[PDB]
Amino acid sequence: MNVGEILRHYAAGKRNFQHINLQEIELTNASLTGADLSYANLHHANLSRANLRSADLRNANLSHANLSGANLEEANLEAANLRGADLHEANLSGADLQEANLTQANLKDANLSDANLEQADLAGADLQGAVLDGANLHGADLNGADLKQADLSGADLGGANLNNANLSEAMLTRANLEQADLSGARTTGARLDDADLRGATVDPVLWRTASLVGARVDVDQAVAFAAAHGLCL
Amino acid sequence: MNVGEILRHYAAGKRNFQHINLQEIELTNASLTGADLSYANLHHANLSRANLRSADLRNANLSHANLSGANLEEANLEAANLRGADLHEANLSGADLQEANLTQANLKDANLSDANLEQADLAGADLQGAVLDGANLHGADLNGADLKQADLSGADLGGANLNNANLSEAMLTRANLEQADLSGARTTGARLDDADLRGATVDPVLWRTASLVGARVDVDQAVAFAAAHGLCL
Repeated sequence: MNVGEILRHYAAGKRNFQHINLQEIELTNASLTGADLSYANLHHANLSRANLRSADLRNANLSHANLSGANLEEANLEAANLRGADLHEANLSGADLQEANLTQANLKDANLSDANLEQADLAGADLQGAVLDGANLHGADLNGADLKQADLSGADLGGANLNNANLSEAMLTRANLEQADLSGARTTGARLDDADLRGATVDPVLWRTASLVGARVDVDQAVAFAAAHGLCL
Repeated sequence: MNVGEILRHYAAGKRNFQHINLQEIELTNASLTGADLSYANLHHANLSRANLRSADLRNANLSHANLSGANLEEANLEAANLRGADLHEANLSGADLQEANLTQANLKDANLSDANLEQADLAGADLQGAVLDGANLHGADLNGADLKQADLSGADLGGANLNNANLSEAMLTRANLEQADLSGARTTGARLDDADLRGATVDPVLWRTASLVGARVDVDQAVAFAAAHGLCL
């Protein structure tokens, strides 16, 4: 297909686009709200600044597509392939991303407020400055992602893999870290106040770095907090 | 006896003054060293700046005596009664004070270096500025004592009673605090580095105030340290 016809079909009211092959199309600024694109081929497409609010995209191939600044509020992205896509400043508020492939996508300054990321693969993605406030990250793979100054206050990180992630200056207030793997993560300036750390695997350096006021912790973890401040046993 | 006869007997070489009643005497500056005054009644005596080095004072009644500036180096004070005495700026280094009564005495700027204070009652005394370096305070009673800026480094405080004591800015480095009771004590600016706290009864506010680098602690104490900084259990 080509750009003219897809702009023109939607304006006539066609919303069922699923399985269509739109590979590398130039769809910038296109207002696509409510379209059913699930299982489409959007590889390397330019959706930059597109309006995809409430779309059905699940299992689409968006790998390396330019979504920067697109409107994805409440869209259905479950099990999509976004690997390497450009989502910076995109609006994913409330979207469904569970089990999606986000590896190495650029999420800088995007908005994932209350989105569903359960079991997604975020490894190596750039989330710098993002707002995930209250999102569902249970069981996601955040190996080496950049979360500097990301807003996770209140999110569910239970069982996520944060090994080697960058949490510097990140807002974690009231988040759930239960059963997380924090080995290797930079916690410089991180705010863990009131978070739930119980069961997590953390490096001792976390204790000297993140503000823990009100954090919930294990006995074995509480011991290591003190030992991290010099107390001998 | 009177002042003339006790000074004159001493110059003749008589050292046996024990059980004699010298009450309220003016002995200022008098060199009495090595004298046996044990079981004397020295109540309200003026002994200020007298030279008593290696004297035998044990079981004397010195309560409310003016000992200011006296030289007690290696004197035997065992079980003496010093209640309310003025000892300020005295040198007690190496004396034997075990089981003596020092309650409500003024020890300001004294030197107790390496003295034996085991079981003594120091309650309510003003130890502001005193030097207890390496002393044996095991089992002593420091109830409500004022220890501001006193030097306790290396002392044995195991099982002593520090309840309601003022430890503000006091040096405790490497002291033995095993089983001691610090409840109610001001630990502001206190330096507890390398001390052994195991078994001690402490307030959570002790953990927030006193420098604890390297101190030895219980399993249960490490937790109570952590919780003192906000970690919830």
